[PDB]
Amino acid sequence: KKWFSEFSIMWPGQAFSLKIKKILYETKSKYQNVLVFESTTYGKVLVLDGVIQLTEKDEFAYHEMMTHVPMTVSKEPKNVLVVGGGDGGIIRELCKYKSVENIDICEIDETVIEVSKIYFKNISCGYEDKRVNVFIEDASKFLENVTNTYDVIIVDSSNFYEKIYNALKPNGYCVAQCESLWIHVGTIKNMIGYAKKLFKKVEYANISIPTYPCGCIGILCCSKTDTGLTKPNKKLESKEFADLKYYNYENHSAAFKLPAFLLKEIENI
Amino acid sequence: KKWFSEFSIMWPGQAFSLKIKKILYETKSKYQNVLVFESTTYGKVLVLDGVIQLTEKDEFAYHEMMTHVPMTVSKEPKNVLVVGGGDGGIIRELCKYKSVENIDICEIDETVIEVSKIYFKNISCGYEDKRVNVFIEDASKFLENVTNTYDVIIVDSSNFYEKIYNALKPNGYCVAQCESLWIHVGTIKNMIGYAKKLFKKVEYANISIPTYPCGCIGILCCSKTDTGLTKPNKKLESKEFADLKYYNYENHSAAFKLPAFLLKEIENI
Repeated sequence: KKWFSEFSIMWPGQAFSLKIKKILYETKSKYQNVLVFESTTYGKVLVLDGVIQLTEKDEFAYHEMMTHVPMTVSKEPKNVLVVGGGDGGIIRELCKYKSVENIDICEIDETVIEVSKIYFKNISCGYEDKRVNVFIEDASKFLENVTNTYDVIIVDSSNFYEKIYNALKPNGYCVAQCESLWIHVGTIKNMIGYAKKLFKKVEYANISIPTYPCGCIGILCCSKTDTGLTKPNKKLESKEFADLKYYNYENHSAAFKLPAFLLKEIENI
Repeated sequence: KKWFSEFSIMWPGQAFSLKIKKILYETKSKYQNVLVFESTTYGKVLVLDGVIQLTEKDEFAYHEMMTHVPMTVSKEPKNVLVVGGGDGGIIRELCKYKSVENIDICEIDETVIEVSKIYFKNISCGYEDKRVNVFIEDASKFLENVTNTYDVIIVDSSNFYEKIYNALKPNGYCVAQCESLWIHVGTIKNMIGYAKKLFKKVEYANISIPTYPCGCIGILCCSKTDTGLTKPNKKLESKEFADLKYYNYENHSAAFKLPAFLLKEIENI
């Protein structure tokens, strides 16, 4: 058998590898290289530009935390926007909420959506939901052009934050993927720096997920209210949320309790 | 340059790799292969039987959490035992407490201790402390033979738990390294199973550490009291603890807030 290996100048000096059971699909889209494979122990894997986007084994950690954090804080969210997230995982998580009336997603590369609809049916199933509307578009162009404002914006990717701010309702929230605390602390500082210019409450949380570099990924959290995103305003008690595998009431708050070295870094910002 | 790669049947299908700046030392001791190298981005690395034991970049996460969890719960700990932990990291953390009168460590393989004294001076520095006593011995033999009982036992390695129980004071605590929740859940269930036979409060916590498989490692926590190990009984406010980099009052409790799928597994135990 053969091994997939993940290298990048964003994390030099380290790599993470998964054994390939069999390659399933492979292409060069207009935007990036796309690879799909069955791994031997992590299920199916989606790779974009040689970097793991998701695996079946652990994707719930990232998609549940990214979604249910802001969605339990938002009181009655009606209009939600996903930026990036062609795979549909966040969308699967959003559809669980009955009060949501619309879900927009802006993903630049439709191959990602199409590949995920084909190979990852337990991830991309929210696309069959009538509330969902897909926009094959540059997020920066979508945000400049949009007429609705949103209750929650989830940035599942990677002046921009000026656009996010203007696209949110006066009490709206944004959560964006934001680096591993183990590798890019200067970047975490910069992102928090930018967001604090605009948002009155910027907070950083951490997700345990083995197939992202360093085994974790952070969530930049932006509120317009004084209150912020650390305390849920509801429990996910209905039948739709019975099968959640990572997120729960308590770990919501826990995820914001950061290593001392990080607190020390993000204090004088 | 060349790459070190970490394979094992304990986590098949995955591997983690670090770029080698230069190999520093390499031997086959009576017990295991020992490798030391400077990596390009994680500092010096200690490898035992081809599995990473520690790196300079992130070792504090594991050593601080393993130590300061039970040591902030124990009221006035006087006698402490480390099993394994030849590297000295836990010992460095223990020496910070002024009330501790003795620190015993039982490590079967003195090469580990000697190599760490040479190559990892900011890790093995607690050995120069007068309270520390080294026992080149099999832990199971040490525990059967010991006449003192201990306030805290820290198992920095990997009937045994019957021996740990008997070696602890009536109100003593044990913390043992206990698997990643991402890979060996059956094992976590078994360890908790064994410990609950003996200890009245068994609890599992999670440490974020990038160079262990899956980027995290758990702490099996065993108390004889009803109270347990989730709530510190003190704050580490003195000059000795000013330089802590991971552990703090809040993340102590947070580390016990586990992913829903794990709670579901360890409930009917």
